[PDB]
Amino acid sequence: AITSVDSYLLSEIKPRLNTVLENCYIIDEVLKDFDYQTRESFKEAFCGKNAQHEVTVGFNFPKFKNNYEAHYLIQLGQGQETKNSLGSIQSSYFEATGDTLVESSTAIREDDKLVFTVSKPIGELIKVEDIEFAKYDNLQVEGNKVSFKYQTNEDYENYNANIIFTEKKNDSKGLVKGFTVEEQVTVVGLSFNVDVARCLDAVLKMILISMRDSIEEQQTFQLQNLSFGDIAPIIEDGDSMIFGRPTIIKYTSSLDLDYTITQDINKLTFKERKD
Amino acid sequence: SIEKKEEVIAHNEVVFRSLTQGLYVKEVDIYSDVVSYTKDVDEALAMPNTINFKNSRKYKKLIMNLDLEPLNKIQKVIYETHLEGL
Repeated sequence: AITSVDSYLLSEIKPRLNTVLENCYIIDEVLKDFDYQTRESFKEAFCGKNAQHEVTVGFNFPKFKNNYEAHYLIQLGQGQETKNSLGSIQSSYFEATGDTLVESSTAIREDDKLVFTVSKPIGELIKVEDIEFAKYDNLQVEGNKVSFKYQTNEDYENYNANIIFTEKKNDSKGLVKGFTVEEQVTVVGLSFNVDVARCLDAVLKMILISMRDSIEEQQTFQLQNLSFGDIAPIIEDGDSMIFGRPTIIKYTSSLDLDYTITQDINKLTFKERKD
Repeated sequence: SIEKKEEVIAHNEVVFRSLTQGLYVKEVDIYSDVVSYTKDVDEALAMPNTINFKNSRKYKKLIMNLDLEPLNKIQKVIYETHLEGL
C-alpha cells in the first residue's frame, strides 16, 4: 500500500479548511494573538458562509492560473529510507484486510442478541465506544454485523454508538513486506498582501494539529516535524510581488506489499523406519 | 473636584436586533439571511465599525432588511484624577 502523502494532504485540507473558515468563533481563537486590524480584515474577507472571497488549494506547475489573492500550494519534496526490519517483514495476517473505518450504528433487537450493522464486512473489530464486553456477553462478529447477547443489557435496545472496524476482502492469509520511509513535503501560502499570508500560515498550523487526531494520521502518518522558512517574495516580475512563507512537513510511513501464502499444511502422517 | 478627564474607546461595532423577537443575530447563511438568534450582547453578530472599516459590503442584504434594527455598540474607558486637599 504505497502512500501518496500529497493526496492525503489535499483530502484532509479541503474539507477541514472550509469548515474552519465557515465559523467565526474558531477563527478568533486561532487569530487570538494577531492585532485587531489584520484579524478582522481577514475575517471580513474569507470568514463566514457568506464570504465572497474564497481560498483555493492546488499542486505545483498547473497550466491554468491560481487565485493569487489567497492560495495553498503543495509540492512533493524529498524522501528517504530510515529503518528496516529482518527479511523486510512488517506483519503477518490471516485475513486480507483493507482500510480501517469508523462507523456509527444503532443497536437492533434480535431474540437472543442486540446487533449493530455496518456498511461492509467487519473483519477485525477494534473497539465499540465505551463498551467492555464481558465473556457472558459473548461478543462475536458475523458478516457485516457485530452481536452481543441481550440479557442484563435490556435497557440498550436503542443504544447509539460509534464502531471502529476494518475492511475484510479475502480469507487468503499472507505476509507483509516493506520498510519505513521518512518523507518531506512542502506547503506554502501565497498572496500579494503579506498580512494575509501570515494569517493564512497560522490557520494552516491549527489544522495540522487537528490532523494529529485523525485516523489516517494516527495509524499511517506519524511523527510530525514542522519547519518554517522566511517570508520571501516569490515573484518580482509583475505589477506587485507575491509573498509566501514556505513550510516543510515530515512524515514516517510504511511502503508495504502483500505476499500471499498457499502452502497450508492440513495433513500430518508419521511413519516409522523399516529397520 | 475633577482635575483631569480622559476618554478612550476600546471597541466600536454594530449589533443588529430584531424588532419583533427582540433577539440579536448570531449567525447567517450563505445568502446572509439569519440562521440563528441570541439574547446576549457579548455573543451577538458584529460588524467592525472602527474608522478603517466603514462603508462595508458584507452585510448589505442584512442592513436593508426592515425587521432588523442596527445598533451602534461602543465600549469606553475613562480616567478621572482627583485631589482632596490635606
